[PDB]
Amino acid sequence: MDVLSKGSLKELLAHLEKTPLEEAISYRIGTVPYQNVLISRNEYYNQLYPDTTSLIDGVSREGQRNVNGLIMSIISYVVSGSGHYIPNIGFMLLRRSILDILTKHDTGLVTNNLNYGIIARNLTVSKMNCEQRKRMLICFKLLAYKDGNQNDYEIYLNQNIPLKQIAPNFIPGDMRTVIHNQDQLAIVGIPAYRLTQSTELSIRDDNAKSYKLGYVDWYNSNSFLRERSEFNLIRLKDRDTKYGKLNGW
Amino acid sequence: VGRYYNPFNIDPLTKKHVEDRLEEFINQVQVGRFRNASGNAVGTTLAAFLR
Amino acid sequence: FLTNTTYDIVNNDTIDVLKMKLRNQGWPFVERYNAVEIDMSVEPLRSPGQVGRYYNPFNIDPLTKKHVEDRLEEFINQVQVGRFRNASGNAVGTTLAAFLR
Amino acid sequence: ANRATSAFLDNPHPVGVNYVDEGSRQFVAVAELLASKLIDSSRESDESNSDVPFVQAYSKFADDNPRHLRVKTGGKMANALTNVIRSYYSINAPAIVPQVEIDRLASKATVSGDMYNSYAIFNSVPIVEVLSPARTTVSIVGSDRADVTMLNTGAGAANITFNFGQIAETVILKGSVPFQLARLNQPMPAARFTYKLRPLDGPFIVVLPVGNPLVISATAATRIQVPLAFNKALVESGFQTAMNDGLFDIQNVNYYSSFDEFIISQYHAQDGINRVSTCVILGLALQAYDQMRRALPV
Amino acid sequence: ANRATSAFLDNPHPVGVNYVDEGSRQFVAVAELLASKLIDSSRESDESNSDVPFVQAYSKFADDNPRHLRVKTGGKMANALTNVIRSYYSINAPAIVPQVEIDRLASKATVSGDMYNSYAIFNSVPIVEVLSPARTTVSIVGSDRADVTMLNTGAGAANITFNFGQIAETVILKGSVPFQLARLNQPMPAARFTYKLRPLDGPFIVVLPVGNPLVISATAATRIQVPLAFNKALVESGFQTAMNDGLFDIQNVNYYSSFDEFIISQYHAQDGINRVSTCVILGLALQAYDQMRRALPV
Amino acid sequence: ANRATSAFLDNPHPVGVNYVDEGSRQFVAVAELLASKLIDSSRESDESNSDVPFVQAYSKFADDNPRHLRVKTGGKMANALTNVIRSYYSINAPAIVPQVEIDRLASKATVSGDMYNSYAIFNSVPIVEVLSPARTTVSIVGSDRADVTMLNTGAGAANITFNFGQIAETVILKGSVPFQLARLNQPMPAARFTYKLRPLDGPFIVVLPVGNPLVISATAATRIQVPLAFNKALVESGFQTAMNDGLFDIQNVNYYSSFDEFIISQYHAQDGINRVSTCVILGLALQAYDQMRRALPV
Amino acid sequence: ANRATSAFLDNPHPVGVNYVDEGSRQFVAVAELLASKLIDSSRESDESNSDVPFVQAYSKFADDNPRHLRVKTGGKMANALTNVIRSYYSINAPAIVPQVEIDRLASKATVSGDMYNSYAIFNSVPIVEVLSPARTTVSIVGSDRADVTMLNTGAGAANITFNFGQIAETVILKGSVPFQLARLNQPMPAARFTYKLRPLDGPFIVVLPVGNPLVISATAATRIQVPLAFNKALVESGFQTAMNDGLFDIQNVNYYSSFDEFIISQYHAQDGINRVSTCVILGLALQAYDQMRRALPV
Repeated sequence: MDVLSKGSLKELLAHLEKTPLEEAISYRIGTVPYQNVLISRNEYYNQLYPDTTSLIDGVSREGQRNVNGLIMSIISYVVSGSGHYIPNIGFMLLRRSILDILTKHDTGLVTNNLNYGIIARNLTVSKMNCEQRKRMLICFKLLAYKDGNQNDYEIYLNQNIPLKQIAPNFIPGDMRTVIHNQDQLAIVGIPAYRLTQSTELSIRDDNAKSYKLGYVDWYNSNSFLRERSEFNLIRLKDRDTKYGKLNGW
Repeated sequence: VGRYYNPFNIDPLTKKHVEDRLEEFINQVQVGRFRNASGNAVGTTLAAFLR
Repeated sequence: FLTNTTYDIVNNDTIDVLKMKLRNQGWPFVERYNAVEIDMSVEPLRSPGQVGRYYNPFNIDPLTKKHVEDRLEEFINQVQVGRFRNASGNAVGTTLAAFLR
Repeated sequence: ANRATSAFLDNPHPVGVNYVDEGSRQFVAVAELLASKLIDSSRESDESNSDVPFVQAYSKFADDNPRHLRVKTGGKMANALTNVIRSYYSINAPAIVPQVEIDRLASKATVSGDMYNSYAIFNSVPIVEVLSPARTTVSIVGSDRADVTMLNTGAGAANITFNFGQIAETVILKGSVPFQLARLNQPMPAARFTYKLRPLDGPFIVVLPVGNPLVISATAATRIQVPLAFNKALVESGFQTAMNDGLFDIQNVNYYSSFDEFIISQYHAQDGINRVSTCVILGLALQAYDQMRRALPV
Repeated sequence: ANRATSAFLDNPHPVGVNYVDEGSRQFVAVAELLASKLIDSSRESDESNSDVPFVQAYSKFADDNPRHLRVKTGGKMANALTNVIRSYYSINAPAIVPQVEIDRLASKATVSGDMYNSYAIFNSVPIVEVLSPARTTVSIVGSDRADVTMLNTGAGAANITFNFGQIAETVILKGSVPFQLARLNQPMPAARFTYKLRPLDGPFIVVLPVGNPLVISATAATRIQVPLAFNKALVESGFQTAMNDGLFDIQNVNYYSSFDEFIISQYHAQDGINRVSTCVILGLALQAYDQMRRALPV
Repeated sequence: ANRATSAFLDNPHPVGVNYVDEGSRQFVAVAELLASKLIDSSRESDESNSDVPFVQAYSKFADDNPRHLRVKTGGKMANALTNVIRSYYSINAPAIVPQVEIDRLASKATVSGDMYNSYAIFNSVPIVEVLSPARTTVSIVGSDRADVTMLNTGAGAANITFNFGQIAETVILKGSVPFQLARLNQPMPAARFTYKLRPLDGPFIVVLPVGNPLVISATAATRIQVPLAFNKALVESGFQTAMNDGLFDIQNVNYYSSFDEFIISQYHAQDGINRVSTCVILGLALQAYDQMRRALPV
Repeated sequence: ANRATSAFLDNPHPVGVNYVDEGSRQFVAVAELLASKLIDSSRESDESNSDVPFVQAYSKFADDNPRHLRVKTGGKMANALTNVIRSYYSINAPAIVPQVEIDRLASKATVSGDMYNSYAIFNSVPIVEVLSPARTTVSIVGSDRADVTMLNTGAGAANITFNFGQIAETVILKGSVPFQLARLNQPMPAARFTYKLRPLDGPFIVVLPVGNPLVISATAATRIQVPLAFNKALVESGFQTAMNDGLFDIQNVNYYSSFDEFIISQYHAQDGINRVSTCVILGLALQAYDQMRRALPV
């Protein structure tokens, strides 16, 4: 919910710096990812409604124990709000931030063998919307810069024409590029249209609307932080600053 | 980041003086013999004042 | 007063810790004493089929006609020879012992 | 065939049927609480030079002020506890304590008097039956840990049946050499040193090869509901004191080395559900007996 | 030649590698401190004739006020304590407690997180190997006290080699009849009943005269660093409770009669020094489990 | 005829004759009380989130305010306790500690030096001798539980004589199979599983039929006067620690697995009454040593 | 077979058993601190152009204000330190200094008498034994660096066994030419220049080919607990001074070139643990002696 609310590149990377890896990993068993299932949608149909479960749903799924599953759990958390079930990763890796895993070699995780095409296909890039594809491409660029695979990232964009048009423009080592970026990455937000307490047909759409309706409740909740009215009560370390720089950028 | 010193050499975390043995030192002054081999007039006066 | 310490130091100390500090310095009056109950001769009003009770004043056992603490004489003498607030002399101890007698 | 059984499970004698009501159970709980304060009063009388903690504790327990030249015996409460303990062990032991005395002593303290708050683990292993073929020898020794020595003098391998009852929750078997064990009419696994078994699963078959003897060491855990103040160490010490003090010499009663095997033996008899309720009250009485007698010997 | 070894020393299964950091170590120690307060709250309730002491104790432990008609299970702390016990036993047991939940519970009380403040003595006797000639038979029975029975059927006296490992501090040997024991190259002394040995001294040679069998009883002591609040009486009770509750029911694991056997077996395994550190935290977790579950039986 | 005896009863070495006066016994009592407070100071430290409770108890025990760099060892009191422990074990141990130091340390706490206020029950089984006919074999194994395995090969039934001494109060015998046992010059009863005996009755005759071996398991209870503060759990732990640290490493001494075996062996010597009084003071000294060393490991 | 051993490991004479209590160890610590201040007073004297800093330190050390004509010798403290040093070296050395004098001198400075706060690394190489075949020659020379020169004349390659004891932590071997070394009952590796070994692994076998001699250079590291103030440079200087002044001239004692050889030799004796504690106090005493005698030469 909090990760889906971020609407700018600066906010997204700032959230990932303060968020540990354990938030990406889920400890609920879930179900196997790719299955043709029948779900109940009584608002629309009397018969059961066919659908296919996927990894970018908002509900936890079972994940492979390899490094591929860990990266695929991080991206699903960013684009869908929930991760997958990969237990016994370890204290050392789980305490690191999401940005450290994606960008830093000191974590101890080796990810240079990853194939962006296979990861995108397993994440069902075809079913993703524009904001979801932009968020995943941000994760790919950070991984490419960590492994020195910038050339491979560019070629993968050349093969996929729709991905090249929406590819965010920022150098993963320079903070000046992040501040200038004006891409809108928000998935949930205050809706200008009429939003009703109604169900959706597919699993992805229904789960997304739950976060959208939950965010509205979160926005008016006491947990939400109102910068306009309570800026002085925020701690100085985590207070918003114009000259905000990620470490090493 | 700004800084300033806590008055009277009191550690804010412990809410007492930096010297943890100040109680023992005052007692040692009380039994000490200063300016006179016999008696504790000077030591008692300083110990009571310092308490 | 007796051990020459401040309120901030003894703020976090428990009852058992405080009792040890005073006892090490020679102060024995660190214990509460339970009063002895005496039963009323008659049934209390508006209390049918019940037995009344009340505490004997000043913590004196009615059967022994003295204080509940049998070693009070010894404790007062111990205070008299104690050294409080001053390593030399017994000004504080004698004043408290005479007052307590 | 041949049959072997645990010695302590043989012929459990009937237990008493008096002083098992709610009021009597309150008296046992009150005695345990007040006896514990007697032992604790000694340490308090050392921290502070006064004897006030002991005088207060003894006055509540014995309804009289302690005296220097008079032996400290515990008063009416000590006599009631000793006689009540005798009644629980055997049904032939007389019940001579008046109920009006039990009710009076139960009013000294406000305690639950409830017997099923918590649980405890008892380590006696109930080897009810070991069935062996003609040309084999089986011997069972031990109660807390049971070692079963088996030797096969026959031509071929022999099958030995183990029956652990239905009461015990878990049994762990460890052998001197790896051995094979399986349930009735089930395929037999590979040989391994240790086995964890549920006694309710059924009779267990052990393959005994021809050659060197095989010794199986058995340990069992059983859960029995007990008061929250139950302490196994104090009960066991109190059990030994009562036997030495003569509280358990009644005609036609079985004798046991520990309270652990006494309660398990009664549990495996018929109507064992009802017998354990009485035995648990006896345990808390023994816990009170130990603390009181250590504070006030003889 | 023949090789005989203790049953409990065979194949120690790997232990968990999670919840061993400083933050999780505080959680186990905090849980033990708060689980203890539940037990003493029962006695304080009886003295005060009120449930206020228990309400304060349970509210701190569970983060909800006690309510009638609701089974008191201990709240989130009990669930976390149960799961970390599962992870400690086996490396394949999943770790399903989030670190943020561990940190939140550990902040409930302030405790010393050091698990090496004190030590404890463990009584399991390690007999790694007993080497015997062709014409002799050796059998080893027991873990707390190991009885080694040797019988010589050959014509001449035989030499039996005893290896007690290197971890144990002292081993005391007692025989049914006087026997001679010496080091590898030391001369044989006169026969005597008892011997005191250092396991690091080396393999020990025992002469076995022809005739009646000789039985040697072994007792060992081992020192392992433990937290100061460690109590062997409470750990053993928790070990039995956890086994009965099925907390250790996972495939490809070994089972032991006591926590004494479990910790000694892991000590003698490869990478033993870093395995006992995890087992010590498991013992303190089991100590908290025993106290909490006795106060709140489910 | 063949004679078999318990291993731990053989050759009790003389105990020391120093530090048995009223002043020295008060010092041991003072150390036990101060060491007990030291252990409980750790739990109080966690509740207070400070080292004040521990610093208070260490100052009383060691007469010095600890510094952070210094390794806490107990000071003069710890040294005095160690040397006193060595002296009690053997008559050959020197008495280093002067009486002036003992008197100074005994004034630190207000506790009596009495040693006869309470009692304790010890479970070592004193099988003094077993006399058997020629064609029979008898083996005695164990101290806390004595297992006597008897097998005869002669044609006729054999009579085996059991002598349990005069010190023990109660001995309970249990057999693998029902057996016959009667007192000397008394009619033999029917075969029974269990027997309860008083050792003062006299030697006991066991009928041993020809056939499979008969194993008798023996448990014993003995009452020894001890201080009220006596705790068998802490004394036994202190006994193993003393052996581990080498406090008992003196020439011409015997070695025992437990303090139970040590005190029972000395009680069966010719000067048993005088020896036991010294051994009881050693037990309280070992109880203080266990608490002090666990709080201050070196 | 021929056996060769290190010269300095042979026959360690017993060390003294006096002046090892807490009070005596505090006196040694006080002397070291006071002697250290005496040396630094000379540098402070030059800066101040006056004898005030030296007069202050000598007054504290010797309890007297020096006169110009008198030869400064250290007073009573210097005499006490000298006699204490002689007593530590040999059990035959008398203990002249009374305990009253030691206690008075120990109160001059406020420093703990602890000896286990820190550690030190000692470099003596403990070659306990080298076993070689008949047709080979082995010579061992050196303590800090042990050079083993081996030459065989037989037709076949010989196997030489090296035993480095159990105390040392790390031993590094380097050869003139690459050689083969492996543990007992282990495959022989390829020839290498250097080997890093753990002495607890076991005896090591060296393949010695026929031809030119092979020389192995050995270095060892051993960790011994010492006070924080321990300084190996000053201790070794004090050791030579003590030998020069004849403080170690007693009948039936061994002599060593360095304090490293002395402490390592005693550690390899049967009572090594007890002996080392005495030797560490001697080292601090020698450290004080070196500083005091350099400031006040006599």
